[PDB]
Amino acid sequence: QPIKLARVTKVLGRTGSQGQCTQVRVEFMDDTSRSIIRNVKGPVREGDVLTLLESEREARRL
Amino acid sequence: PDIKLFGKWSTDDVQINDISLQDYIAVKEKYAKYLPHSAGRYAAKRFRKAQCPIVERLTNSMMMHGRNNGKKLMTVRIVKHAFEIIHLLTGENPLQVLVNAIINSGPREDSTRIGRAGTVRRQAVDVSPLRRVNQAIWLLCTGAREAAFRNIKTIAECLADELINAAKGSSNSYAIKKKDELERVAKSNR
Amino acid sequence: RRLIVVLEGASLETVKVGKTYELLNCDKHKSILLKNGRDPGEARPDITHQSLLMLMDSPLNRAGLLQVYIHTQKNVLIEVNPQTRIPRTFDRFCGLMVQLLHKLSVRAADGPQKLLKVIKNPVSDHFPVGCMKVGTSFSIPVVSDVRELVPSSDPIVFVVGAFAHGKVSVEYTEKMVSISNYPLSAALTCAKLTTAFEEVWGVI
Amino acid sequence: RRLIVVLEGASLETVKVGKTYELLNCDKHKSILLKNGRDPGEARPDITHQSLLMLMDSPLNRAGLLQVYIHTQKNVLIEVNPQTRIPRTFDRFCGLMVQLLHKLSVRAADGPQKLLKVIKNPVSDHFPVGCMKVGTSFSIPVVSDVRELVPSSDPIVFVVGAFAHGKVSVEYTEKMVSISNYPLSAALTCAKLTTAFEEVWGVI
Amino acid sequence: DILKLFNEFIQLGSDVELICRCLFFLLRIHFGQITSNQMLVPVIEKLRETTISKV
RNA sequence: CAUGAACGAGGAAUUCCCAGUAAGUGCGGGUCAUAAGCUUGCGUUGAUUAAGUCCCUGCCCUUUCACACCGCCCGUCGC
Ligand SMILES: Nc1ncnc2c1ncn2[C@@H]1O[C@H](CSCC[C@H](N)C(=O)O)[C@@H](O)[C@H]1O
Ligand SMILES: Nc1ncnc2c1ncn2[C@@H]1O[C@H](CSCC[C@H](N)C(=O)O)[C@@H](O)[C@H]1O
Ligand SMILES: [Mg+2]
Repeated sequence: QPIKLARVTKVLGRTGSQGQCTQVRVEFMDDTSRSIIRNVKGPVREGDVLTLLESEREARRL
Repeated sequence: PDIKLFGKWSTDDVQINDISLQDYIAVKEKYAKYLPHSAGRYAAKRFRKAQCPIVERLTNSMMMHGRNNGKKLMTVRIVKHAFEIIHLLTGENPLQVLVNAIINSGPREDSTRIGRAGTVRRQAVDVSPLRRVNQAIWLLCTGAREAAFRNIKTIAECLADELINAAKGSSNSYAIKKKDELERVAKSNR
Repeated sequence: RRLIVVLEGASLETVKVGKTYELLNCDKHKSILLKNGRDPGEARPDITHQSLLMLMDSPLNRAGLLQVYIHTQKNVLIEVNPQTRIPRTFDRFCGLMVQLLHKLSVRAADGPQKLLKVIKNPVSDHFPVGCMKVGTSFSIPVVSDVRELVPSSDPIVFVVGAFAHGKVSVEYTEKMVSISNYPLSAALTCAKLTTAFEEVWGVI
Repeated sequence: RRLIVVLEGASLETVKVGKTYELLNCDKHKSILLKNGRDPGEARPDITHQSLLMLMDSPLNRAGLLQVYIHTQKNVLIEVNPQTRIPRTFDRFCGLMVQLLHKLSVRAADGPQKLLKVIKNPVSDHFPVGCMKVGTSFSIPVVSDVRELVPSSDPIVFVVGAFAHGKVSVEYTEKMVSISNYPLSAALTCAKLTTAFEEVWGVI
Repeated sequence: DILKLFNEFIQLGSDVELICRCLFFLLRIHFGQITSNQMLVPVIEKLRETTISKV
């Protein structure tokens, strides 16, 4: 699976067990007009670029 | 005029190959300085240390453990000597080597922790670019510190070899092994 | 390549009687064990004592391919120098444990090297990174032969309990094995692991 | 077929102190051993103890293909029942042995079947017919693969010294072998010899 | 699946205000991804007639 | 002048700490209490991480008229 780059569109909040993780919404740099929800560790703000090794996983899935 | 680090290392030829880390590594024309000693206040506000030049960040991070606290001129001299050694051994711009080492040493995915008394359970998560840069600098400094300890080898030499190996991508460096193990743990429990 | 042996749940703790400090033994300290309602017959340093003799004289330890770790019941971790000469007879072994558990380290009599030392928990911090970690129990239905589990060039961790009853259950092990269709002792278990590794790795 | 293992140089005897009868230990009995100028450290009843534990608990013994005989330094021969259980602790084992040399036999606590009893000199006569005798020492320059020496369906005698120092030498052994190039304990020697006979006789 | 069910909830005529509030929020946040997919072309066609007529 | 002991980073656990802060270094005073087997001032050099949640351990409260939003916490024992 190719490595993907994503841009942070909305910072949703602090989740995880201890609040350490951050739920954000990200959109791919590809012209696919897609957007998913991801968990980030560390200080993250609007406009940041994330490297996804596997882009298929969803943070909030049954 | 042209601004060169230590009066001899240019910054125009230095380029960053990672799009994500372009906004968090301050080496370009506006952040080009003659010395990594500016007496600034970069910890005053959140996200402000991304505006600190990366050489000054390395100099700040090399003031450990304790026996080196507050001695910044010594660390500046160490960094200057390490850059000279890097240029002698490889023949390229030491700034480019430092940038490549920081790019390669940064983990891309980490693992979050849900822990009780019995066992701790484990999940994979992503890493923000600022934490990537911070952890890369920390790993490089720790590797140099542990390599120089109780050994006949100057801390500047060990730092030079750590940067050379990390920019090379070789597994001989401490930071590369730590990043690989963290990424393997994150991958194994997706 | 090295063999890492973890002795889990060792019964190593000190009690005081009269004016004297000595290791807690079931038979010797029967009276005081019934005091406080402590379960009699749990003070068994001998399983710990017997296993060490089995490991420390092994030809694998002779060639320098063994390192032994002891994790006692009271959450104390002990590292064993391969150069150490274990006290063969039980009482001087008991004196050794009391001295180590009090002074936190043991120096060699004729050498400057430290032989025994109490170190920081957990034991998983001290393993070589990425190594194989295997636990041994008779409870596993499938009997595994030791020799095909032996890595060709990598270190490996084997976990054996130092107790008569119960099951080994610790966090860092990832596959759990049975290697005989009989209940065996730890001393035999430490014996039958080390000889099979010796023939695989060319130690004869 | 059956494995026969014989223990020689066993330091087993009982000595009177005060009014009591005790198994002779260097540990417990420094002062008396220093009396009469007899050598300290020669009395090693412990070596016999653990060596039994590896022998008795071995699966082949539980498979029932194992008999053990002991020659003391006192030239006393004692049999052991396959269903005999050895005390894990040293002194409880010494609890039996003092009762041995006086009472000359041990019935089971749950029946008149004889767990222990002194047999007659020589033990060579008690050997099954058509059985070949192998003595073991480190000093033999050539190392033999143990799996080679096995008879397919025949009894075979192994003679393992229970002594501290010296070399095994008795008349009726036909040949000498070595199984390692390292100076080995009789304890693991018993474990190693039992180990190789496990596979060739198909007991797992 | 939700868009198909939301078409059912409007046409029966029950709880129009909350569903339309839910419906319009999803369309905005997924505007680009919806437009690319041609499978959704029949779905919005029924929504287009149903929603404006009922409101 | 001579000799050159333990000590190679300190277990089980436990305490404290968010910017001129942690830590290193020097120079003064003894002020109607305390302090000199010590306390208290003043300067010099000067960082890493973090700027948000209630998951654990706790604490403090609450559940009777612009436009827009929203549309009644539950039970027991007494009198
Ligand atoms: N047949 C066998 N195969 C593998 N391990 C065994 C074994 N027999 C005993 N052990 C190990 O030796 C240790 C002491 S034997 C104590 C009995 C243990 N509870 C049991 O399962 O039998 C135990 O930790 C057990 O893991
Ligand atoms: N390398 C080896 N090969 C075979 N037997 C060995 C051995 N090393 C020690 N042993 C046996 O272990 C027992 C105790 S060692 C006692 C000394 C003995 N004479 C010796 O040669 O070392 C002896 O009976 C001896 O036969
Ligand atoms: Mg809370």
